[PDB]
Amino acid sequence: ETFTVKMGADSGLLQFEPANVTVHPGDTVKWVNNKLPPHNILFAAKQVPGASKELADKLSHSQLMFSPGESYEITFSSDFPAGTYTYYCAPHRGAGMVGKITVEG
Ligand SMILES: [Cu+2]
Repeated sequence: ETFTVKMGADSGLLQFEPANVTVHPGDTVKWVNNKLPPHNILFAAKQVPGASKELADKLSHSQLMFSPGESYEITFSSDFPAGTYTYYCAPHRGAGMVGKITVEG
Protein backbone atom coordinates (compact mmCIF):
# COMPACT_ATOMS: atom_id res chain seq x y z
CA GLU A 1 0.00 0.00 0.00
CA THR A 2 1.15 3.55 -0.74
CA PHE A 3 0.36 6.38 1.66
CA THR A 4 0.49 9.91 0.31
CA VAL A 5 1.45 12.67 2.72
CA LYS A 6 0.86 16.22 1.54
CA MET A 7 3.48 18.80 2.51
CA GLY A 8 1.54 21.96 3.34
CA ALA A 9 -2.23 22.16 3.91
CA ASP A 10 -4.45 23.59 1.12
CA SER A 11 -4.78 26.75 3.26
CA GLY A 12 -1.00 27.12 3.45
CA LEU A 13 -0.67 25.89 7.05
CA LEU A 14 2.73 24.27 7.62
CA GLN A 15 1.57 20.76 8.28
CA PHE A 16 2.07 17.26 6.98
CA GLU A 17 -1.30 15.75 5.96
CA PRO A 18 -1.85 13.12 7.37
CA ALA A 19 0.72 13.78 10.08
CA ASN A 20 0.45 10.21 11.38
CA VAL A 21 0.71 7.18 9.13
CA THR A 22 0.85 3.51 10.13
CA VAL A 23 2.62 1.19 7.70
CA HIS A 24 3.36 -2.51 7.32
CA PRO A 25 6.60 -3.96 5.85
CA GLY A 26 6.68 -3.40 2.09
CA ASP A 27 4.40 -0.32 2.30
CA THR A 28 5.51 3.00 0.78
CA VAL A 29 5.13 6.53 2.12
CA LYS A 30 5.28 9.26 -0.53
CA TRP A 31 5.63 12.91 0.48
CA VAL A 32 4.40 15.38 -2.11
CA ASN A 33 4.72 19.18 -2.12
CA ASN A 34 1.26 20.69 -1.86
CA LYS A 35 1.39 24.29 -0.65
CA LEU A 36 4.07 26.89 0.10
CA PRO A 37 7.33 25.05 -0.71
CA PRO A 38 10.16 24.52 -0.02
CA HIS A 39 9.78 21.67 2.43
CA ASN A 40 12.12 18.83 3.39
CA ILE A 41 11.90 15.60 5.41
CA LEU A 42 14.37 15.04 8.26
CA PHE A 43 14.10 12.12 10.62
CA ALA A 44 15.10 12.77 14.20
CA ALA A 45 17.88 10.30 15.08
CA LYS A 46 16.79 10.20 18.71
CA GLN A 47 13.22 9.41 17.55
CA VAL A 48 13.72 6.39 15.30
CA PRO A 49 14.20 2.82 16.52
CA GLY A 50 17.60 2.20 18.12
CA ALA A 51 18.17 5.99 18.05
CA SER A 52 20.17 5.19 14.87
CA LYS A 53 21.82 8.12 13.03
CA GLU A 54 22.40 5.80 10.05
CA LEU A 55 18.71 4.88 9.90
CA ALA A 56 17.53 8.49 10.32
CA ASP A 57 19.98 9.69 7.66
CA LYS A 58 18.88 6.92 5.27
CA LEU A 59 15.22 7.93 5.58
CA SER A 60 15.77 11.69 5.31
CA HIS A 61 15.47 13.90 2.25
CA SER A 62 17.51 16.82 3.54
CA GLN A 63 17.62 18.66 0.20
CA LEU A 64 14.91 21.32 0.04
CA MET A 65 12.08 20.48 -2.33
CA PHE A 66 11.08 23.64 -4.25
CA SER A 67 9.02 22.28 -7.16
CA PRO A 68 5.21 22.17 -7.20
CA GLY A 69 4.15 18.57 -6.47
CA GLU A 70 7.79 17.40 -6.09
CA SER A 71 7.81 14.00 -4.39
CA TYR A 72 9.95 11.81 -2.19
CA GLU A 73 9.20 8.20 -1.27
CA ILE A 74 10.38 5.51 1.16
CA THR A 75 9.62 1.81 0.75
CA PHE A 76 9.84 0.24 4.17
CA SER A 77 11.78 -2.96 3.45
CA SER A 78 13.05 -5.39 6.11
CA ASP A 79 16.00 -3.16 7.04
CA PHE A 80 13.48 -0.75 8.56
CA PRO A 81 12.75 -2.01 12.12
CA ALA A 82 9.36 -1.93 13.82
CA GLY A 83 8.66 1.19 15.83
CA THR A 84 7.81 4.85 15.50
CA TYR A 85 9.74 7.27 13.32
CA THR A 86 9.30 10.99 13.97
CA TYR A 87 10.27 13.47 11.25
CA TYR A 88 10.08 17.19 10.61
CA CYS A 89 10.46 19.86 7.98
CA ALA A 90 13.52 22.03 8.72
CA PRO A 91 12.09 25.24 7.20
CA HIS A 92 8.98 24.91 9.38
CA ARG A 93 10.10 22.99 12.45
CA GLY A 94 9.50 26.01 14.71
CA ALA A 95 5.92 26.17 13.49
CA GLY A 96 5.44 22.49 14.28
CA MET A 97 5.58 20.90 10.82
CA VAL A 98 6.20 17.44 12.20
CA GLY A 99 5.00 13.94 11.42
CA LYS A 100 5.23 10.35 12.60
CA ILE A 101 5.42 7.00 10.79
CA THR A 102 4.64 3.87 12.80
CA VAL A 103 6.04 0.66 11.37
CA GLU A 104 4.06 -2.33 12.63
CA GLY A 105 5.30 -5.91 13.07
CU1 LIG B 1 7.65 22.43 5.53
